[PDB]
Order: sequence, then C-alpha cells, then structure tokens
Amino acid sequence: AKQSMKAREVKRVALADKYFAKRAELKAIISDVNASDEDRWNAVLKLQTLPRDSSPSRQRNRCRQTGRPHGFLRKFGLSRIKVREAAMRGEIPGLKKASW
Amino acid sequence: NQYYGTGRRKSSAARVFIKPGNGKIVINQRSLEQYFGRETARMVVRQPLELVDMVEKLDLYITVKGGGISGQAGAIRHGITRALMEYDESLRSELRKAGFVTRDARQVERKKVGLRKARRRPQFSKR
Amino acid sequence: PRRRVIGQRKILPDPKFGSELLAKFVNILMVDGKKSTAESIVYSALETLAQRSGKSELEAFEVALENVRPTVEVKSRRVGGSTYQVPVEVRPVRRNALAMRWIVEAARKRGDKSMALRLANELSDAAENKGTAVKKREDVHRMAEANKAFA
Amino acid sequence: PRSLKKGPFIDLHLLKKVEKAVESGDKKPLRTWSRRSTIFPNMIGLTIAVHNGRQHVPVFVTDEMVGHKLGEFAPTRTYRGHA
Amino acid sequence: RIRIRLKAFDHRLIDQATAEIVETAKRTGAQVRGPIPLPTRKERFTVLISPHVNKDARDQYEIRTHLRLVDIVEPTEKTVDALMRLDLAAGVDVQISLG
Amino acid sequence: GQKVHPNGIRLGIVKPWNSTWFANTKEFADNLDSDFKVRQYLTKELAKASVSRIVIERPAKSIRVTIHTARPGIVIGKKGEDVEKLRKVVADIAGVPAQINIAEVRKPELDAKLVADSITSQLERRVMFRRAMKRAVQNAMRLGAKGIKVEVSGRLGGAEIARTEWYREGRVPLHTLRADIDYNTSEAHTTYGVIGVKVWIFKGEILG
Amino acid sequence: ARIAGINIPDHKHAVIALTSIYGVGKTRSKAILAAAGIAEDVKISELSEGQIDTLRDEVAKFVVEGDLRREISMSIKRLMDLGCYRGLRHRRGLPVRGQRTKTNARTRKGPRKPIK
RNA sequence: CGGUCCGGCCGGGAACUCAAAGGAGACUGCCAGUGAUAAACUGGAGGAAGGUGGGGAUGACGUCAAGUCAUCAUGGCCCUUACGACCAGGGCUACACACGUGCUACAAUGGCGCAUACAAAGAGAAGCGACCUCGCGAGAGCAAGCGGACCUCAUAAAGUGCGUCGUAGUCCGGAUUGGAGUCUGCAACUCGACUCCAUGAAGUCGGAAUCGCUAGUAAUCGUGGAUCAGAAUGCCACGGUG
Ligand SMILES: [Mg+2]
Ligand SMILES: [Mg+2]
Ligand SMILES: [Mg+2]
Ligand SMILES: [Mg+2]
Ligand SMILES: [Mg+2]
Ligand SMILES: [Mg+2]
Ligand SMILES: [Mg+2]
Ligand SMILES: [Mg+2]
Ligand SMILES: [Mg+2]
Ligand SMILES: [Mg+2]
Ligand SMILES: [Mg+2]
Ligand SMILES: [Mg+2]
Ligand SMILES: [Mg+2]
Ligand SMILES: [Mg+2]
Ligand SMILES: [Mg+2]
Ligand SMILES: [Mg+2]
Ligand SMILES: [Mg+2]
Ligand SMILES: [Mg+2]
Ligand SMILES: [Mg+2]
Ligand SMILES: [Mg+2]
Ligand SMILES: [Mg+2]
Repeated sequence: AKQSMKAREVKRVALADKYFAKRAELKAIISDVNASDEDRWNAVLKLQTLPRDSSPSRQRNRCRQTGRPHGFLRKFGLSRIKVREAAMRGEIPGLKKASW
Repeated sequence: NQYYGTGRRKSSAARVFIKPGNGKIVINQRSLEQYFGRETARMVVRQPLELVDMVEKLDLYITVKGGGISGQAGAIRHGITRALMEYDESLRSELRKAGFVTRDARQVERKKVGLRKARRRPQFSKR
Repeated sequence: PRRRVIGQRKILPDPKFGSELLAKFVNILMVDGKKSTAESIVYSALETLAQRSGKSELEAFEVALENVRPTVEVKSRRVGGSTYQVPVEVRPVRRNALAMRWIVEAARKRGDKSMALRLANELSDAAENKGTAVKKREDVHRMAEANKAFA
Repeated sequence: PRSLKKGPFIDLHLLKKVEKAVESGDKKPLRTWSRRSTIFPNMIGLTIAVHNGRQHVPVFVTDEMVGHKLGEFAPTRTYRGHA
Repeated sequence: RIRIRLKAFDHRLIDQATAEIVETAKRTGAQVRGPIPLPTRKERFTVLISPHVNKDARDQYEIRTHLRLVDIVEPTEKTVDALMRLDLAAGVDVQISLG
Repeated sequence: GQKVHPNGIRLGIVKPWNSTWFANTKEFADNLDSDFKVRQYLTKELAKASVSRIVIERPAKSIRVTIHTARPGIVIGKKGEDVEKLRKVVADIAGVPAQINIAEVRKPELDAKLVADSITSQLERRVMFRRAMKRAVQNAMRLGAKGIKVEVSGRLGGAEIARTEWYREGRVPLHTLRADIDYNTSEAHTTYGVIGVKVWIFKGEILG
Repeated sequence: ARIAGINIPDHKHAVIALTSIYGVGKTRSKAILAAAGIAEDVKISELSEGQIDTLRDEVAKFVVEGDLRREISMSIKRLMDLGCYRGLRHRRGLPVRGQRTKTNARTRKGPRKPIK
C-alpha cells in the first residue's frame, strides 16, 4: 500500500487513543436518559467539534507489513498472503495445513 | 446383573443396560412410545428382540445422547446387539447375518471448497 | 456405468406390514426426505382402499400394481438416419418401479384435494384397470407392438 | 432513521450561521456542504446553497422541509435519458 | 488444592511437562490428582492463495491448542515454591488457580 | 502455479517451526510483528555471515533467538561483543529481555538458504549461472546429500526472454512426507531484473 | 356484511372478511374482534346485527378506505411538491427506498421496454 | 449405592458416555476355484471394518508470451510547484437494456395458531453478555457469570399431536409504497440493518436450450464462524431427516 495511507492509519490510531476517554464521557451523557436535554445537546455538539479521525470506526485494519486493506486477519495482523508465506516458512507456531 | 452394550450411529451414543424381566423399555426415564414418535424407530429398536424371541424376556434401561431420531434408534439397536452378544454370544451367528453387529459408519461428508455442499458443484456455464 | 454392474443396497420393510415394496413406494413418493409424511399418505390411501374393497391393503395394492406392470418397454437406438424404438423385456424390478412411479405421477396429476385421495382413487382405478397409469401402460405396449418388427 | 433520544442532528457551524442569519434577518444565500443536517424551524425563509459534489444549489426553505435533511434537495446524479 | 491449566501447541511437549510436574509434586508434595486432558481447540483458517483472482483456490490451516488440567490436593510449603521455581519449555502457558 | 511448499507441508512430521512460542490472540500478532522485525534486522546485519535459520522462542516474557550460521566468528567477534550489541537492540525491538544463542552449521553446503544465497551472490557478481548450479550440486553430492535439485528463473545472462532452468542429481521425493527436504529460496537483484533461485535438498527419510 | 362502506363475504371467517377492509390486517382484525368480544373462528354468518354494529364502531375508530387513500395521496403529493429525492423517484417511477435501478426495478418500472 | 428440596442434586463411585495421549486392528492375511503354479481375479470365512474401508491433503515434464508491476518485490520509462500530499462534499449503489450466479415463490407431501421432542460444530474481554423489569416489537435499563468441557451467544428447525383453512391469485405469495420507531456510528439524504401497523405487484411450475448429482449422495431443514462499529440471499464450516 502507499506510504500516505499508512501514515493516515497511524494518525487515526493516535487520535483514537488520545480522545478515547472524552468521547466515552460524551456518549455516556447522550446515552444517559437521566440527563438534561440541553446537556445532551451540548455533548453532541462537542462531539461534532472533535476531529473525525478520533473515531475507531474511521480507521481500517490494514496489513501490518504491507498496508493491504483487504484480506485482513485479526489474529495475525496480516493479510492472507503474508500469512501463507509465514506459515510455509514455519514462522507461525502450531499452524499447519489441515485436513479433516 | 445388568449386561451392557454401547451403540453408536451417525453422531449418537447409546448406553444400554439389559436385565432379565418382562420387556419394559425405559429410555431416558421415558417409554419408547413416549420417546420415539415414530413407528419405524419403534420397529428398529424391537427388531433384534424379535429376531431372537426376547421381547417379554428382558427389561432395559437406556440412555442416549446426540443425533436425531434415526441416529438414536440406530445406536440403540447396535447397543442391544452388543449386549445380547454379551449375554449369550450364541446369537452372533445370526445377528451378523442380520447386519446388526456391523456399526454403520456412514458419517456426513464435509463441505468442500468451491462446492456448495459435499458434492454439489455450482452451476456451470461456458458462455 | 462402464466397468461393473453393482450390488444393490438393502431396504428396510415398512413397520405396518413388513413389506419391502411398500417402503419402496414410500421412498418413491417421498420428497425432500420427509418419509414420515409419505408413510402417512400411503397408510391413509390404503386405508380407504381397503375400505372401498374389503380386502387387505397389501392385496389391493398388489392388484393395482398388477394391472399397470409393463412387460415390454422400448428404447431408442438410432443406428440409421432416424430413430429406432427397439422393444425390450422388462425385468420384474423395473416393472415394479415403473408401476409405482406411474401411479405416483398420476396421483400428483389428479385434481382431488388430499394426496391420499388422489392416490386411493388412482389405486382403485388401477384395480379396476382404468386410469391414466394404465393408459401409460397401454401406450407403452402399443409402441412396443408397433415397433415389434425390430429385434 | 435516528433515535429520538439523540434528538436531531445539525452541524454547529450551520447552527451558528442560522443563529446569525436569524438575528440579522438576512436572506442572503448560505453556501453549505452539510448535506446531513436536519432542517430546523428557525431555518424557514432562508436560501441555503447546499453542495451536491460539484456546486451549491440554492434551496429556499419551506415549512414542510423541517423534518428532512438538506441533502434531499440536492440531487447528485443527473439523468435525462438514454435516447 | 491447586488447579493448574496448561495450554500448548505441541502435545508431546505438554505431556512431557505435565508428567514432569506430576513427578515433581509427587516427590515433594503429595496427592497429585492426575493429568486430566481437556478438549483441544481447533482454530481453523481458510485463505485464498492467489494474489489476484482465484476464489476456489484456497488453503485450509488450523491450530490445535492442547489443554491439560493437573490438580494438587495437599499443597505443602515446598510443593508450591519448588514447582514455581521449576520452569518448563516455551510454548506451554501455565495458569495456577489456588482453590 | 502448482506445487506446495515442502516445509509447510512437513511441519508436523519431520520439520520444526522457526518460531516456537505460545500466546493468546491478544499478544499473538504483536509477537509475530516483533519476530518479523528482528528477522529482518538480523538478515540485513548478518548478510555476509552465512546465517541459515533464525529460530525464535519466547518463554516468560524473554525472547531467545537461536541463530544457525555457518561461521560464528564474525557474528560473535569477541565473546559477547557483537552478539551483545545485537542483543541489546533485539531487546529494544522486542521490548523484552533478550538472549542470543548460536548454533554452528556443520556442512554449509547442505543448507538450502546458504546455497541459494551463494548462488545469488555469484549471479550478482556476474558468473555463469550454469557453473554456479553445477558447483552447488557437485559440492552437495560430494558432501553426502542423497539428492539435490536447484532451479533458477528469469533474465539469465541479461536475456530479454525469461526462462527457467534446473539441475537435479539424486532422488528428490517431494511427495514423500517423511523425507528430510531442506527447501529454500533466494533472489538476485541484477541490473537486468530479478533472478529467482529455488533449492531442494533430500537428506534421507526419517523413520519416526 | 356491509362494513365501512363496502361489502364483506359471509362464508369466510371474521378476521379474513375484516381483512378485506382496506386499512386492517390480521393484527388489527384481531384487535377489533377482541374489542367486540367476538370469536375469530365464527363467520360473518350467524352474527347478530348488534355484533355487526359493534364491529362497525370498532372499525370506525381507525382510518380506512377513503380517509386512508386520501392521506396517502396527500403524503405523496407533499413529496411531489417539495421536489425531494423521494418525490423525484415517485414521479420518475423509480424505486424510492434506495433499491437498485441497474437491474430488478420491475415492480416500479413495470414490464420490459424493448429497444426498437 | 445410601440420602434428597426429585434437579447428578449430594455424599459419593470410575464402571459407562465422553475427553485426549499412547497402542492394537486389515495384511489378499486365510479357505476354495480360475490363471501361464506368474501377476492377479472371483467367491466366503471371520471380523467394527475386505480388497484403494470412507473423506481430505498431496497436483510429474510441461501448456496457454494465461493471470497479476493494484499484496509485495523489481529492470526500464514517465511526473517532480505534480502523475506527489491534506480536507469537505459527491461518486464507486446511476438505468431505455442484455447476460451470468443466487434467494423467495407460484401452495394442501401445504399455510396458520397452540403444545411438544431430538443436534453437531464453533466464537467470546474496547468482548459474550444471564436473571429481573419495561416495551406488541426491534430493543432499553440495572446487571451476574465468563479469557471460558464451568459462563454467554443459544429456545435448533424441519418433525410430531390437535384444531384450522378447503382449491380460489386463496388465510399462497411476499414485492412495492405510506406512516410510526429502535440500534450502530461524529454522522444512516444520496446510501445501513431491523421492528410495528397498513399496503398486498408479478407469479398458478417456466420456450429453444441447459446444469448438478451414484449414498449418508442429491434433495430438504435449520446452526455457527470469518470479514465487521454497523451492514449477507455470498463464502467457509456444522449437524438433522434422508
Ligand atoms: Mg508501496
Ligand atoms: Mg471499518
Ligand atoms: Mg462461487
Ligand atoms: Mg447437510
Ligand atoms: Mg447463456
Ligand atoms: Mg496445489
Ligand atoms: Mg385489509
Ligand atoms: Mg468378503
Ligand atoms: Mg497476456
Ligand atoms: Mg494496472
Ligand atoms: Mg476523501
Ligand atoms: Mg461494485
Ligand atoms: Mg414486556
Ligand atoms: Mg408442526
Ligand atoms: Mg393448521
Ligand atoms: Mg400471507
Ligand atoms: Mg407484513
Ligand atoms: Mg398471473
Ligand atoms: Mg392456484
Ligand atoms: Mg461475528
Ligand atoms: Mg457484522
């Protein structure tokens, strides 16, 4: 993948770990039924004012070696290709071709 | 003096305990007529005890796990045959002929890649 | 197949009568693996068959089967510029399978409401030796004795 | 649609432009890229030029346009016909 | 008592470690319950082996995660610490549950 | 587009994994990135060193890297000089305390990665590929291999039409599962392109 | 057999002949018969005229044929007059709800129009 | 067994199921016949299994200058104040049409309503999320337990039993559309899924033509997972009937 797309992914991780407590504060406010509706309105306007890249749903799990946005696996952090290359070189423990 | 046999089927596993008696069938603390709402399964669980003449002769305590209606009935038949051969062993010459002592090894086939099922291939088109 | 003729698998008999043939009939009637329903349909149609005839359900089934069993079928050969429908003696197994198949197809095609009503009516007509199933038996024998010159 | 407990949605920069144009009472066209903002009753009588991807189409705001969003009045695909 | 859970990838290396720790607490302590085996997790995987386009061309991998449960009925003082100072091979993850 | 990887197919039978650790899913891909970065670093640093197999194992939050190499004198230097230099940066990368062990490679002519990299180095310094393939086969069968197959591919002698060639001496049963097939692959970055090298070595059958 | 303007078949049951009413379905027909205390398995046959008057009152509680069709056409002409995307879809004859127009829009577009 | 709140529940017990680990077992091994005393074939005998037991993985030399420089890598060429980089919005979802692959159907071997029985295999910590309460409902609140043979996802459905419809474009079918909503997520207009009420298209088994399948198979019935905030009729797996 590109270098700029990798840089965008790192930036969206840094912001998602930075503002993580504050966004949950505001969502606790908005989801709280026992709250002032003007407070819930102020919270949702604050949440607009926060950057869009602070959301974890904005960032996409790329391959950790190549940045490939598709074919990802959460357990390995890799695409389906580099999984196969590592499993064939025996860099992945306990992983072998199955048959049942 | 209960006599035991384990029967297995597709994915079922019966635990059959034979006692001499009057012919009382208890499956998971339930009657056979209560448990299998199916006369074919009521037949196949009574098939060896009428191959031999032991319908009235023995009572039975059965537990069974896993599977379906025919699966549990098959493992029950195979447990009964295993236990009657434990009881007498002179009956193996007939129950082999009846095809009962043979464990039916017809497992389900796995789904394969590309194929929508075990063997059904998707629909083909040249053009 | 090319290499071998095979050895066929064993079928259970029905629980009611012990007949292998009736279970072959419920398998031919059965769709989608629902054997329990097809067993119920056969036992209801043979219930009304013995009601309409006073005989055994098994006996009147064999009578209706008897009046539709073919003896000679045909097959296409086509070694020349056109199709030869060559006759051939039918083995008693295929006689019985074609009979139960034709009966089921006609009972699907009848306009009665219950399937057991289409099948008991078709069996009672076959025992009277009329109906579409025997008309299929007739059209088969007619193409047989027409192409009888080929042997 | 959105839940009622979150209420409606509107961009803050839009809500400030609405509050300004309300107090000034001017109907100059407000160019806006907020196609996702629900129209409010205080927006009635305003020309708001909603973006469509390519330009800003002006929308005079009516009473009935309240419970909707601004993007509904800016179509993004031009289609005339094939023949 | 002490429940001990062993999770590993090699079943020889886990049965070697479980019988090792049994013989350890059998000599030092007393009443090792048994090396009770648990069901093995089979974490399957299925990937496309082509870089661009072959949907039907796949590999199917798995990971078999072998479990062992070993209980110690009467913990002496040396039973605990001498087995805690005892170390095993890598690949085995141990997890003690005192009571 | 036809043949399976002989190591990956032999991994449960006669071949061991090059990474032997255990982790849950939380720290799995993180360990595997750390292993990738350290194998990357060690290959670039020990490029002149005849390194074959970097084995990684991490017990008790402490990484242990076992390097198999044909000559340990240039990797070590003095006893814990260059090794200790590489150890403190491995612990920097892995974020855990490190430990480096070195296994000497007897008979470096019987190791697939070394042979392929020697061929690659020769092709990079512009030798005849057939002479390199011959000397690799003669040396391995002399050293006692039961069978070797080498194969080069693409842009051979600067020829615009890429072809593959392969030599074979002895029996190389790939379908035999209990066969000790040492397989590895190198790449030569010539001025005319990329030349790929594959090498199979059959040592004999393990009778497990 | 004449409820809310329209006739109702007598041979059918209660919920079904009610569902002949434009504005009720099997749910609202159960709510009607529940509010009238009338069993659902009975017919429109063998009903008292007091029972039918109760039925007419319960249906009259809701919005039905002429009212409902007028309200629906009013909602559509509201979208028509606004000129929203749903209005443009309603007057181009295209599907509104965000379905596909490349293929399978045959309910709104009718049968196929051959290129001649 | 003994005891019970009748629930393996509770003392207990280790046989049984099961869970793994190791091992045995089937080899034409035996018997007869054929065969060129060969190879081998046919049969039966036992046996859980009989001749490759079943299924998978495993894909020779090479072919198509097949595919991919958009996984990656890379020779060379090109751009370098732009062919690079940042942001908002839009688009990849358009629509006179044509094709492929699928899903649901045209019903009575069925639809509905009530009652009720039997699965396997899996996933789970920024997660699975009981119980209880509110809501017709999707869901909401409080909130245990669980890194999990312990807890959760999670009641399997088809089935069976009773009643019902009684051959109709129907109590089939569910498209479409209106209104009211929930959840996710800064944010569901373009452009999400789901729920409720109403709406109730075509369709009554499909032209020439054509596809799959030889046994636990097809057919049919449900289940789970990956990806994923959310978003499958797809994909990969699982068992039921057969
Ligand atoms: Mg790049
Ligand atoms: Mg995402
Ligand atoms: Mg496909
Ligand atoms: Mg299936
Ligand atoms: Mg075509
Ligand atoms: Mg292959
Ligand atoms: Mg109605
Ligand atoms: Mg034999
Ligand atoms: Mg080409
Ligand atoms: Mg390109
Ligand atoms: Mg953008
Ligand atoms: Mg697309
Ligand atoms: Mg409630
Ligand atoms: Mg039912
Ligand atoms: Mg009913
Ligand atoms: Mg309906
Ligand atoms: Mg509806
Ligand atoms: Mg029509
Ligand atoms: Mg009809
Ligand atoms: Mg999931
Ligand atoms: Mg999802």
